[PDB]
Amino acid sequence: QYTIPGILHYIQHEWARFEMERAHWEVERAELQARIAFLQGERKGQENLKKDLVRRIKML
Amino acid sequence: ERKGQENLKKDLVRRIKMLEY
Amino acid sequence: DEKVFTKELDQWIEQLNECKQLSESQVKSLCEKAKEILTKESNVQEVRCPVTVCGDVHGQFHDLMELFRIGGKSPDTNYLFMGDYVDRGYYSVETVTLLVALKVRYRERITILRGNHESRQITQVYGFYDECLRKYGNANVWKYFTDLFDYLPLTALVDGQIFCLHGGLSPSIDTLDHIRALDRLQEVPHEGPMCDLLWSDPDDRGGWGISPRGAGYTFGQDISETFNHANGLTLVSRAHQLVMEGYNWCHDRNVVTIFSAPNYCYRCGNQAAIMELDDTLKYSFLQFDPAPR
Amino acid sequence: YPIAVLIDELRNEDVQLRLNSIKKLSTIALALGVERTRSELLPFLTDTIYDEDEVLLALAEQLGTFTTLVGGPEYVHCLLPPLESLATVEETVVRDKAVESLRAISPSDLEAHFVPLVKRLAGGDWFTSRTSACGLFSVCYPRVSSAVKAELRQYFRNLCSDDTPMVRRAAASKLGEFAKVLELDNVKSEIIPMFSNLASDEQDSVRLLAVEACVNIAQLLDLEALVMPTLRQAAEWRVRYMVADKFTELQKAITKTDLVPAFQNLMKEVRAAASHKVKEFCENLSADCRENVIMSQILPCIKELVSVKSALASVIMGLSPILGKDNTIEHLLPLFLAQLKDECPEVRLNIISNLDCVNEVIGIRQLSQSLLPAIVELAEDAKWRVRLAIIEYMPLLAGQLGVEFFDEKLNSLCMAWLVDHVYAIREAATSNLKKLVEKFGKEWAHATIIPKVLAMSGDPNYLHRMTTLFCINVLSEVCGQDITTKHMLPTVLRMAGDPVANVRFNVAKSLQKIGPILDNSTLQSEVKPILEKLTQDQDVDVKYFAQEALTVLS
Ligand SMILES: [Mn+2]
Repeated sequence: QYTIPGILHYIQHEWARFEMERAHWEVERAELQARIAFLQGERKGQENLKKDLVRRIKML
Repeated sequence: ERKGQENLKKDLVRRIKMLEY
Repeated sequence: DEKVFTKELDQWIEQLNECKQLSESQVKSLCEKAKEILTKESNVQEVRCPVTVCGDVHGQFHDLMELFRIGGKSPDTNYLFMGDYVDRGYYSVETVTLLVALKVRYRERITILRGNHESRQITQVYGFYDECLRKYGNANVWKYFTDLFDYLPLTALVDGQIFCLHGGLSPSIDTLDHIRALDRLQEVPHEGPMCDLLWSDPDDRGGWGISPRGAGYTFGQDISETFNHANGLTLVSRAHQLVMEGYNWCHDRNVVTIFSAPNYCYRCGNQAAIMELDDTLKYSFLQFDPAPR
Repeated sequence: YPIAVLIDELRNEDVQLRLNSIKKLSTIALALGVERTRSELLPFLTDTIYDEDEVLLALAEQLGTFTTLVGGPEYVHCLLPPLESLATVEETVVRDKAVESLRAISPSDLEAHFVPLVKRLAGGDWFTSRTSACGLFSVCYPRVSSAVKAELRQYFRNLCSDDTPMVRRAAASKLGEFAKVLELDNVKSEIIPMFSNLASDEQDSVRLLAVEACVNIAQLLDLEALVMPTLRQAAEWRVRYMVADKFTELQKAITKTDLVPAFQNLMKEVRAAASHKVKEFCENLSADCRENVIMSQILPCIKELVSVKSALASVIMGLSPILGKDNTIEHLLPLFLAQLKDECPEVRLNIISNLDCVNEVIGIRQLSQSLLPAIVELAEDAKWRVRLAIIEYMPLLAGQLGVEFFDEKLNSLCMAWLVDHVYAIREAATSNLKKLVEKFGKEWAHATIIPKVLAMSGDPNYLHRMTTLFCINVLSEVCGQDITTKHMLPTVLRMAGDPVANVRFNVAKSLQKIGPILDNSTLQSEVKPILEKLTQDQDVDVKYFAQEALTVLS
């Protein structure tokens, strides 16, 4: 049932939702960026590791 | 990718330990 | 935020040019953008001087590629497609995806009109539903594309004197003001002015008639003549029914029918045709045959 | 212990780790001792072998190099059981790799005894596995100087008919290979049995195997003439096509006059493969046949073929071009050209293609005026596919036949293409225009073409203006910035004011394109003003394209 009080409560709650939601988005976004950074670093480390392992295999 | 790398590394070091035996 | 999705769209179009469809999420975002673009278009759209009108396509995507090869690439040549994109053809999804992708990318260089086969009922019957399911294992696509079909402009008006529309014209319609005064944001009703624009077709019997198709009417010559004169149009162009020659001149150069799907009815084995409106609004037709498989 | 960890790694769930274990059997071989290797891994690789078929094949491949780490010949017996269990697999290629490893590893007396054992194993298999183990035992006994000569002959004779259509086809197709390692007397008896089996070939695949055996006989095996007569009798549609398959090999060898007659006869669906083989037969004839014996059969085949098929005709013409000078070849070429004038487009395609060999024969510059009419009418037909193919061929023959020869007339054809409706035709025209200018130099270019297109730059149909724009775009690459900035640039800058937005943003495209060709000072003086002016337009596309040109060069 439409009415001005309801509309105002609606806009207030909805703007609050949009703001807190963008905040959660940004925190999760930075989290995922750092996470894939760490996991790519782990993949690169495992790559250098496999290179060292095949080197030692040829050495032994 | 991490799981595959860890698995192949475990298998390699297992074969190396078998060589140790 | 702007050139990025432009590049994304260009990549999409390039991928589509190789019969390689899109992911249903891509189709979803695409249909959203196309809705946003189409919502700013009257029921009777205006197109500037030089264009290339093409009619019934019916999912024959490889023949659409052949068409593009005949009449020029997408941004170079201005196109105008008069409906009936998706059914009675295997690559319906690819066809409609390509046309919508173009319309979204070059919103000024191409215009697509609604057609008889853009309503949920006719697609669900004639096959677009089946290809949506086969190629996607869902109906989410067939939902998006239908909720998009519910926005396509009904008619186009080239240089204010060429009237282009799938199907034909209706008795509940007397002037382009009337069409422009409709509500095209709904599914095609079973009877109305909409169910006749996209379903009627010329004929020999003068005045109105009963359409053997079951919807819309069969406007004789006098109807078209008085309509043209009362609206200042020089020619009404349409594309709804097979014409083995590729394009027919019905009602003494008042109405043109331009089928643009070759080898559609295999017992007939038609050749498709398109119309070119040059810089001086002089029409010249190009007839082509199905691509080499 | 090493066998155990092999089983565990072979018990792994992941196919990739298991495949690593497969690629790492040499690790266990170097771990154990060669004596311990033979004594332990061989029983293991014999009994405990159960994995994916691809992994089974990988095991077989890793085994294919295990004739040394076991201990050499004195232990080849110890390697035979496993391969036996790997020669009886249901998959063909697995037992094929098994036979390969057997022939690789095969003191060969133990290998011969185990080869008789593998023949006994083949006696159990009523399919192509019998023929596989038979071909294996053949080389395994041959490693011992074919001690199983009678055994090999009996195995081939049993494979000739053992209620195994698979193994029967294998024998009737590759007796020349299976009985190759067998003794010379055994090989001859198996050759007689193979002739008998090819006569016994009843089915269609049986007919193909019989044709293959007959070709192998006519290649390796009056006896030659008798076998050739039997093969020709077997060759005169399905069986006829399977025999025409090897008819070319029959003619690819007085010893072939009957074969050439049969080729010209069967081709006059079996005719399709017949003419396919007759292409190579005509090549081999024109390369080897004697002119006296040539003339008659050549004229007969020419009269027959001139009556896919056109492709074989063109191939035979290009081959017979090996003749020094034949007026009959000139007549055939004239007839084929008049045909390509009014026939399927593939006729003209193949004709203009083999025009290279035609000019190599005598010099097509003589016959130029003969082919020119066809050319022009091929450039002005209805189906735009044909005109497109003609355009594609145009630059080859043009640069092949000098400037003035084409500049008289064919320049009009290039223009007529540039003004055409079908867009693909205009595109091909511009591309081949670039090819022509590349081959004929900027002097001829600026003297002949550039004025014509720049004249085309003005006309009603905006397509027929963007086509000049595209011509400019593709000419700038090779015409050199001098002539560009002298002639092209003015027209581009002028067209930048065309009313149609398509023309304008194509102007922007071509400007971005030819930018790097031009001089930086010329850029900043001339095009950047035009560029920003275009960016001030209202069409969103021309705005976007002008902005692209800016950000790509300015
Ligand atoms: Mn239709």
